[PDB]
Amino acid sequence: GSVKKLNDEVALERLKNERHVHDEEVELERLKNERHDHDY
Repeated sequence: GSVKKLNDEVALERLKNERHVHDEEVELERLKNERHDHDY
């Protein structure tokens, strides 16, 4: 009611965590690209 909802803060944090993980996944892709070194 007056306090409405406070769990909304946690929800936002969870969304940020998901994005953070994705960012690392893209960066790690660089290592996989190294395979091109052996391909050439």
